[PDB]
Amino acid sequence: AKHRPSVVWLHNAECTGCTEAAIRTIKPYIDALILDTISLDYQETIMAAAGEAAEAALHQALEGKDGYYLVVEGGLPTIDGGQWGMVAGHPMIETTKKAAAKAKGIICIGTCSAYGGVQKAKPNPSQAKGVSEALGVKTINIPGCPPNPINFVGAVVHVLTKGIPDLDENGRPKLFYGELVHDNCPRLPHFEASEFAPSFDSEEAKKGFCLYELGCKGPVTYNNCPKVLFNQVNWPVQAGHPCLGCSEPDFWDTMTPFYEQG
Amino acid sequence: PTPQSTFTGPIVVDPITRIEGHLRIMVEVENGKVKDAWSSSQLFRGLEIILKGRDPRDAQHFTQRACGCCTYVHALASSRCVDDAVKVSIPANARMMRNLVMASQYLHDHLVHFYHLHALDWVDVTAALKADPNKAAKLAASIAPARPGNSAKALKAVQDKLKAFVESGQLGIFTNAYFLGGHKAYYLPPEVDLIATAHYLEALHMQVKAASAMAILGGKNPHTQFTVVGGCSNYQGLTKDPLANYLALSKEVCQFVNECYIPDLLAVAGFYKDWGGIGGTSNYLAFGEFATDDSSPEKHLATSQFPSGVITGRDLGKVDNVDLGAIYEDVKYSWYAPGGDGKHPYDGVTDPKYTKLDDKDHYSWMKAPRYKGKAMEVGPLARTFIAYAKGQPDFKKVVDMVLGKLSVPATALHSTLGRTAARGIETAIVCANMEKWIKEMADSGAKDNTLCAKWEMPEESKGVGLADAPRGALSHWIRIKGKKIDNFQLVVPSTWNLGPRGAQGDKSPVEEALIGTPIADPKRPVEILRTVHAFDPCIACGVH
Ligand code: SF4
Ligand code: SF4
Ligand code: FCO
Ligand code: F3S
Ligand SMILES: [Mg+2]
Ligand SMILES: [Mg+2]
Ligand code: NI
Repeated sequence: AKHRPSVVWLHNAECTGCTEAAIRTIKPYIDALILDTISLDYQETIMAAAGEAAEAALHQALEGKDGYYLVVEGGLPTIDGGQWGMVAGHPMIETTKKAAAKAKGIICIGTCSAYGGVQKAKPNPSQAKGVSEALGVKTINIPGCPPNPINFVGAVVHVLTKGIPDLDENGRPKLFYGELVHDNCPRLPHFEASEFAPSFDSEEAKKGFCLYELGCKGPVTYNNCPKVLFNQVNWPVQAGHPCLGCSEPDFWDTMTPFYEQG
Repeated sequence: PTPQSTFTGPIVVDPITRIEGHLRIMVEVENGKVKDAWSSSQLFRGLEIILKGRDPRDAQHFTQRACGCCTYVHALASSRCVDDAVKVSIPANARMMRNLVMASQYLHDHLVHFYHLHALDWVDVTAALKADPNKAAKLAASIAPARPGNSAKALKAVQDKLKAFVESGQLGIFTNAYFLGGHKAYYLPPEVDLIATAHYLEALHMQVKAASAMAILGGKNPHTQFTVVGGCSNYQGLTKDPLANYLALSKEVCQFVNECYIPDLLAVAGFYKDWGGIGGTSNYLAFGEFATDDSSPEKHLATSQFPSGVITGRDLGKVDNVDLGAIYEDVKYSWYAPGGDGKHPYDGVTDPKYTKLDDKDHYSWMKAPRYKGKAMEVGPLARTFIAYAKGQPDFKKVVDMVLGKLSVPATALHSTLGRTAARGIETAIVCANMEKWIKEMADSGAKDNTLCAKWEMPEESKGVGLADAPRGALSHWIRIKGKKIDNFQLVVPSTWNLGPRGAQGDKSPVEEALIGTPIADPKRPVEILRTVHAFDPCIACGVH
């Protein structure tokens, strides 16, 4: 029996859509990943143990002799000593700090753990922070709301096998986030010809004209969506809807109003 | 008899795993049975606060992130709510597309819940290693349609994979499972454990297909991106090839629901018949879903094919109409400022104020939604009782099949067993309707591909968006002023089910359901998990 590398996965201030995205993986599927490639040693959404049995599983993984990698989903609520986000009676910021200390590497799955995410959007009532900010350490960011499983599983496999991938200024692997959404968009020839839909009901919209006039953030958003698709079938612009910019830091405040460019 | 210890004392389970979000359950146990209970939600994010002052068009994008398990549903509720507020009636094609996406979501959500969240409370996975795969195949052949996945060869393959994994000493997600070393509350033969484990693995693959179907119409899963004020954006979703692919994937998923999910559910139910007497509540509410007329919330309530209604005191003889004016939320036992009790959601207030862990006066970040003062269970069991009571012919037929197969009266459905069974029942019925709904939209779209209506943002207005999401009655309520969000309030099905006590100190549905729970082993309180999980809790949804 060859030892599989240990992965500890934490959920903080999150919607679980990142965990859901992760299990949409098909190269490999999630069962093959966790039976053959990694040892997923703590994962609240799917683990059998609950309560103190689950907390013990976490502590056993953190003390494992072969070490472990840390995946973090969700931002960290810091108001009131971190008490607005707790697990097993401990503030999320305290547990994440402890788990991060000994980690062989830290992967932030999603815009919330990478950058703060939806709970950090103004006026940020919980004083939410991204993981790097909260902990004061570099993180490998896999953003998107949620990221493509291709990007997250690809990053995980890359870290385990090849090394830490080249990151951009926002911590994102260039393998997946190196190109603008817009540069790979099938509607680009419409953009180039100034062929824009003025509304969703318009004939231009029906003909699949560019969505820039309807707020599309593709030209300022780094992600691989048109190249790889979601669920092997679609992506938002193909479904007739502008890109929200959801892999960009603080997009909730920098990319709104979503249906305009102003 | 049902295994029961003599334990007297407190039990706390935190984290509750195999749910969405962060839940602490506290119970008091006397002589092996739960005598009192508290449902304590442990994270606040504050989407309603965040939404203030923003463009109403943006709401659906923020509210969709209330939760990624019931992805879509909040974008739908927000779109319905803004539609109501601007007084736009969406085109027929957009009603059809939105409802199909909801259907696809029910199929994905329920399948993942039963196999990946709930089944580990009932199935001892390590006992599957003791099974004779020849005997398992024989049993599978008698209890379910013939399929190659159920052959001795296929079940032996699963067992060998499982054995290699367990023998590695790295048990991963099964580490410190409540079933390790055996447990009196786990009743299944090893053969049944093996069959269920084989399907758990297959379900991991099938849910990918369910999401792909959903994405053909929704743009991507999780977090769809095809809805707009006044309808949908996805013209491609009305066309021939995409719809053929959608139908093909939906049929594969439905085949799995009918071959694996329903037969596994019934098999499990048959061994745990005692759970038909544990975990019951009394009041049920639904706003309905799958409406033929979505031009207004009134028409939604009236024309929902999974009908709307209110049941009180288990009285199936009296289904009342939903009074939207009678809904309010309390905060007396919640982490919000005193002063906020009794608010209708158009007047809703979200003023967070934490005290301390386990404060019996304030112990949850969920508000307490009440209906003329009563707590209401929402979700598949609510929908099933309401539909059955109204004589909805699909629900009548499927419910009677289940009751016949289990040899139990309908009154046994007011329980955790019933709550679990109802989730399967309605999944089979969604499946039965998929092709009709797809053909309807295929034809409507061929006719005229209008998908979005024209509309104008009013200076001042209000509106409500209703939906029955996989977990139950969901409503979003907006006040618009100066063409911006002045108030935006979510009241979510897990808020109804898993919220704390209301202003009169009256337990929520989960807190009531937990009373009387036997505890065979206080160190490994699987029975608490069984009932909590039967509600399919979503704490990110419930608190937002
Ligand atoms: S990044 Fe988006 S999908 Fe992931 S946890 Fe945050 S809100 Fe949910
Ligand atoms: S639809 Fe968006 S990403 Fe595509 S060409 Fe237009 S602006 Fe660029
Ligand atoms: N289903 C679902 Fe999520 C919850 N509770 C919503 O709405
Ligand atoms: S909204 Fe996000 S999922 Fe891709 S198309 Fe835009 S970066
Ligand atoms: Mg152990
Ligand atoms: Mg609310
Ligand atoms: Ni959900």
